[PDB]
Amino acid sequence: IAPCQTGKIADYNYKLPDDFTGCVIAWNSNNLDSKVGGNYNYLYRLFRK
Amino acid sequence: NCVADYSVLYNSASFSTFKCYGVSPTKLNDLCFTNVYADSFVIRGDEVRQ
Repeated sequence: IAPCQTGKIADYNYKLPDDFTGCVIAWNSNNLDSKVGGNYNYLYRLFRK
Repeated sequence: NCVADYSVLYNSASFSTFKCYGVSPTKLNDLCFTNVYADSFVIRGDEVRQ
């Protein structure tokens, strides 16, 4: 999640302009976004034409 | 003497780090080479940067 990146996230689910103005803020999550037996409520695009 | 496909290796999520110097991973599918050499070895994790 940065300008001028490629990958399974950058091309299929969230592409930023390579002329991007702004801020990318991130933090780890382990209280809400994870469970035992895994959290399966999170989907991403794995194939796109 | 073969047909290579670097998108399969690239789209696979199993790799921890992937740095290309001089080339970009999405152009490797079009470009072709006189030879390719695979130098294969195991290192310590903090030494991957070297």
